[PDB]
Amino acid sequence: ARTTPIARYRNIGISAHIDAGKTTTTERILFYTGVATTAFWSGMAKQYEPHRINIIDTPGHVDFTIEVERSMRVLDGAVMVYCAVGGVQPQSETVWRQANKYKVPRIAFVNKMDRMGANFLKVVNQIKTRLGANPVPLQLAIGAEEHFTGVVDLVKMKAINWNDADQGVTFEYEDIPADMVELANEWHQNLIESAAEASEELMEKYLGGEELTEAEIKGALRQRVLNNEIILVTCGSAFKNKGVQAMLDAVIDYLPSPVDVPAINGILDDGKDTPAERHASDDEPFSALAFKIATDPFVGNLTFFRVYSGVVNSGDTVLNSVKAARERFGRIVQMHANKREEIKEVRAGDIAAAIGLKDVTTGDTLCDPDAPIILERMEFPEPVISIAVEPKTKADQEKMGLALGRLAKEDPSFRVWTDEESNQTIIAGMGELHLDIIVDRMKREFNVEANVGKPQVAYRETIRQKVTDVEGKHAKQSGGRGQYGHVVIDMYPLEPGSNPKGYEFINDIKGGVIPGEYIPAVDKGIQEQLKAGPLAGYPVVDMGIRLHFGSYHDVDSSELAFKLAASIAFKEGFKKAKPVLLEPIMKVEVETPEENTGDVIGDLSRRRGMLKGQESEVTGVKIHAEVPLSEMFGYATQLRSLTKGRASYTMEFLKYDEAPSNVAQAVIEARGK
Amino acid sequence: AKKVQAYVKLQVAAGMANPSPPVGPALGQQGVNIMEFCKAFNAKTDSIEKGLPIPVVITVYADRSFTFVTKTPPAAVLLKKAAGIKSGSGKPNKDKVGKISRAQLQEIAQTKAADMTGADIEAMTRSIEGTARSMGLVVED
Amino acid sequence: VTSYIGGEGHNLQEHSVILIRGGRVKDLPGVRYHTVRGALDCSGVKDRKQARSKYGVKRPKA
Ligand SMILES: CC(=O)O[C@H]1C[C@@]2(C)[C@@H](C[C@@H](O)[C@H]3[C@@]4(C)CC[C@@H](O)[C@@H](C)[C@@H]4CC[C@@]32C)/C1=C(\CCC=C(C)C)C(=O)O
Ligand SMILES: Nc1nc2c(ncn2[C@@H]2O[C@H](COP(=O)(O)OP(=O)(O)O)[C@@H](O)[C@H]2O)c(=O)[nH]1
Repeated sequence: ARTTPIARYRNIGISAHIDAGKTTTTERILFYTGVATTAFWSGMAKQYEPHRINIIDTPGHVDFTIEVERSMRVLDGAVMVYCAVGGVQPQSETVWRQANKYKVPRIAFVNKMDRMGANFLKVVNQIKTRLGANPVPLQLAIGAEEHFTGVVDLVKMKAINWNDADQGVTFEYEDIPADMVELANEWHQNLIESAAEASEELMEKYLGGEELTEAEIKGALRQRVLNNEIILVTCGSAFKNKGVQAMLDAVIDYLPSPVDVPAINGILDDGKDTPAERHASDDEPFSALAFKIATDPFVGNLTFFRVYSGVVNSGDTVLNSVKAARERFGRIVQMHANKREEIKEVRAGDIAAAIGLKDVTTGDTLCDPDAPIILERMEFPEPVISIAVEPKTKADQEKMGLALGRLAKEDPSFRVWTDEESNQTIIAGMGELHLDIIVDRMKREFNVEANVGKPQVAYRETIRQKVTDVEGKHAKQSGGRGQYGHVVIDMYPLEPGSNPKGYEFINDIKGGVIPGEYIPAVDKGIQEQLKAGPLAGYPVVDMGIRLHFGSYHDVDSSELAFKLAASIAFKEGFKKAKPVLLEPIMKVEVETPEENTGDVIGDLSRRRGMLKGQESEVTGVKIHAEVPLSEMFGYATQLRSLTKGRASYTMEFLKYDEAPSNVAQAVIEARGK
Repeated sequence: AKKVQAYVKLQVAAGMANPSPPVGPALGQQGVNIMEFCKAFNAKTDSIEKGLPIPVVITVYADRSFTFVTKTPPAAVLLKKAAGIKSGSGKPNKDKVGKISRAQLQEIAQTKAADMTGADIEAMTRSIEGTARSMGLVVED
Repeated sequence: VTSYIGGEGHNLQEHSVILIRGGRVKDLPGVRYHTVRGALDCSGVKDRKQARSKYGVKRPKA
């Protein structure tokens, strides 16, 4: 029974730079349609059969662009929202590159045409010049700012005027304003020329002076959008309510259905990585991608999944091929217009959520157990900022682990580990505003009382002076039998990192002054003292010890007596050897626009960052600097402030250098206190 | 050539490749390609001997094309070439680095009068006398 | 109570829902309960093909 063709499905993302107006445009959509959300659209003139629009509203911030990446990958088409005043933003370029990576056929909506400085054609030219795109206006704005009244449809060559009294639910077709007729004819010719380029037949008609029909123009522009050759540009502004309705008609006319998109690539679970495809059909084996996990207070884990092939029912044991885990599907609903119609028939093209999946993560493939496939995996970027989180109480201690676990499950770009040296819980994320939201959820949804600090710098200990002839004599001949042990050691610094063990032991015992059986106990006594340095109780590194002189007693000498002597000798020698506190240094790489370059280093200089050099790149300059871990905290948001949000840094542990005398001494004193 | 707004005289070498990292300086608050440079210098490299950094300029025209201003390995690095002792700068007056004859520069001043442009071959000799003592040299026949 | 960790190397991170079983080790006074290395936070332990039921390892590949 032919019900609603999958060719009527529009799986679309609304994507924009932070602060551009995209969910208000979506709220306008829901109002006009009748209502991840499903909506139904029949056209602003009711000229279309009912189309199913599944909308994913993607975050504007770059701290949550990981969600945008997941969405773009799982979606068919996109609506790119631009501010008429601000135009193409640095963050728009990031989202634009992500949509290019996934080849998402997309259109453009120039919103905020009611604000001061609104300029449609300026934004069209910025899409061309900054994004390297081919923008083709479908519409022209009638007026600007407070004088924005409507739009010209360049396909129909008519003005669209929306009724302000019904919030734009009704519209009239008018003749083009007399001051715009010349400009409308110019852009109409540019639109027809852009349509004619879609095929040799349409190019011949156009060059022959034959007028293209509205159906040929629409079909030709659709083909090129699907090929990602052009971007169709629409305009309009809500509040007075304009554009959205005609942008929704452009979604029907020009954006892909699930059958217009290439088959999804995957790998067979045969151990040979055999390539396979899944076509957008109900008659194919079931395959779906889990793309979002949300924690719900009432139903537990919601796993959002997009079906690409086949059909599944609410309550169907499928196979999580990625995690090799048979997962019985839970309760599955669907946002049928306003209601949440529980669907027991998730067909190809549909987006739904399952309740109570246990071993499913974002990026997992859910498939038919009799036809295993792994759909292509999501690569998750490495976290760029880390902070220490400490529980206030012991109740908060266990609760913290639980809360952070849930947050790491729903958001892969969020990492949590315990630092083995500090025993602090370290949390890491895709920016500090990202970490701020994570902390807020932890101390609200889960209400876990925690302090936010900085990852403790891994302080080390070493000497800066050879000391010779250091006597250690454990002579405890008391309490029954005596315990005699006597060693003489030299202590000397090693070059930093010259020994992968951080420690050298030289046995230079001559004359059997110490029996060879006790020499391992002396070394073990030193190695235990290396774990807790005599200066501040940090591990001692980059040190050599030569045992060359010693003495035993035939009855009273013990293995651990010589280990006690070794510790005495070590503690006395270490204090004489001018002990110092060490530091880690981090190799930092910053990518920035050439005009923002200066600011980056100004701050890095205050952060004790020894700028090694620079590699002027295409974006601008790739500056390299040696910056202490202590000064590499809170840099994500600071960089975002200096560079207006167009810079990305990386950092790696470089080497164990010497902390500046001031820094080292200050910490030594604080630790002693 | 063009205005001094697309002016950085640079290029210590050609085989070290990229003139953007430390090796090649500048490339800051200016904006231009980097591999689009040494290819015209690749038809130009094999006349210059290495160890002799030649000053050329990234002169960018108004239509995105840029080539260089061929000069000549100059005063400074030829006294690290024709004498045989490198930079060592700072000590003209402390200890003896090297004395250079009168005619040892005049034979390469004809090469250096295509590098230095005040007037003449003889007239540029007393500025080969310049940076030599800043490198630390002394000069007498 | 104080529990005991079986196997020879765990997968622990100090906040981990682990399961408890009876049994006194006779060697640590005050440790009276074993853990299960096959249940809920301790997977099939490393490098073992015999008595797989204890320490929870599944049967090997072939
Ligand atoms: C608008 C949109 O679609 O994004 C929204 C949606 C958003 C990403 C929200 C920030 C944050 O709560 C998000 C988390 C991680 C919060 C914790 C979990 O419940 C996740 C399952 C959830 C996903 C979506 C959500 C609810 C957004 C914002 C807020 C807008 C303000 C800024 C900083 C510009 C965002 O963009 O950062
Ligand atoms: N006047 C006017 N205001 C708008 C328009 N679109 C959005 N806004 C306002 O701008 C704010 C941002 O909208 P939102 O959709 O949250 O932006 P997003 O962050 O891009 O999703 C909202 O509070 C809206 O009231 C518009 O077309 N006209």
